[PDB]
Amino acid sequence: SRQAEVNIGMVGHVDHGKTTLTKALTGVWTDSEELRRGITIKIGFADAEIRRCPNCGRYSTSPVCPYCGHETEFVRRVSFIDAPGHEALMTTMLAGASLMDGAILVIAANEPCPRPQTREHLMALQIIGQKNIIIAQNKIELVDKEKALENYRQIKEFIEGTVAENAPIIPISALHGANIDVLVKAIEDFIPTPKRDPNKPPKMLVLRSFDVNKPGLVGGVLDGSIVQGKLKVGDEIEIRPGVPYEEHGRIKYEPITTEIVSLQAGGQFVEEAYPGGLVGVGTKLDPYLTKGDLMAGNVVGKPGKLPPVWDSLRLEVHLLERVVEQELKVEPIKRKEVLLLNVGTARTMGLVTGLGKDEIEVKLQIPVCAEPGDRVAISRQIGSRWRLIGYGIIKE
Ligand SMILES: Nc1nc2c(ncn2[C@@H]2O[C@H](COP(=O)(O)OP(=O)(O)O)[C@@H](O)[C@H]2O)c(=O)[nH]1
Ligand SMILES: [Mg+2]
Ligand SMILES: [Zn+2]
Repeated sequence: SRQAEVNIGMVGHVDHGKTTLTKALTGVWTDSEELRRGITIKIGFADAEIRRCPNCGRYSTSPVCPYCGHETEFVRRVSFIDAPGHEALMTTMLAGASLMDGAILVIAANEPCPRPQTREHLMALQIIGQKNIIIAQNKIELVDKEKALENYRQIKEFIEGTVAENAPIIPISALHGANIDVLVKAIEDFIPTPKRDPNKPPKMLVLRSFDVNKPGLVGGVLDGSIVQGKLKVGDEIEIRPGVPYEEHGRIKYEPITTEIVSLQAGGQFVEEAYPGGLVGVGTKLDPYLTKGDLMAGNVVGKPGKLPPVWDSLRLEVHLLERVVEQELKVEPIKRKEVLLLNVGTARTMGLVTGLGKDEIEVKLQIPVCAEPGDRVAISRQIGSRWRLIGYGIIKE
């Protein structure tokens, strides 16, 4: 198919223009769509078709060239991940780096550099090793030539030594759509579709689950991101942790098997789906089991080829600096503390039952399906709001 091939994360300090840039690239000026956004992770996908004008040779995301008017040729479909707040974004990168193939760091030319949030976003990208970065120097029309060049130097200084050191800095105006063609061109040159092994065991992280049968039948539907291999109609799949049940007054989870009846990607039904963008998986599952996002956070794969399920985790801990109302200093993790953990699209509270050298043991409220070595975002309830304090690496 012509489904999205890569997911591009939109990062940068609040108000610098991430959302406006996303809309400028996706062509959305109306409308909501936030009804397909994640619940465990407030993540949203917005596709755009990258095309090139045979005539003037400039890139754009319209079937009609904005510069000469001619019809453009299809090059590749991509998906942009844009989230509401700083926290949700940071958590998304640390919990699911496998969801991003590259990133566009938005930096507003009229703001003093660098800002706390921008610093934390780069830190997250540094931690997950995401180096396919493009920098968008936004709101360029709001500063004179001198300010503009000076801001550029600060950015170059700012990115030196980081995973963004080799990133191009592109002066643009997201709001007025200025110099956007250069940015689209950069997406093609700096965020190439990775060479994935379509033969690795399939793995999909479930974002949302529904019962699409109108009020007043088709099986349950799972919406998510394929991070490995591929899915095909007719495929038999296993879902973990699975369906919850009660045994001796306690909750347990039963992995469940089903079959793929349909696949929606890129805005249409297909026979095979791959990594990139959101994928809708129609199954033979009883809608009663997927209704109301009951399977959000679960992992999909082929029977006998899924990561293990954990009731508790031994985590190698790496606490964050954190510079973004005072309370910057992250206090050490104490036994008995209740933390909020995000791993992949799964989310669960955890009770610290043991402490070790740069390590904690945590009993989970809800089991999670993950592989040893996977990254887990750790949040602490500060007053009355969960705050990201670091991440852990699952150990055996
Ligand atoms: N003048 C100007 N304003 C812009 C530009 N891009 C975005 N904005 C505005 O600045 C504000 C913050 O933008 P928003 O897209 O919500 O960015 P976000 O907070 O990073 O996700 C909005 O009022 C936008 O209309 C630009 O190129 N020029
Ligand atoms: Mg925004
Ligand atoms: Zn053209």
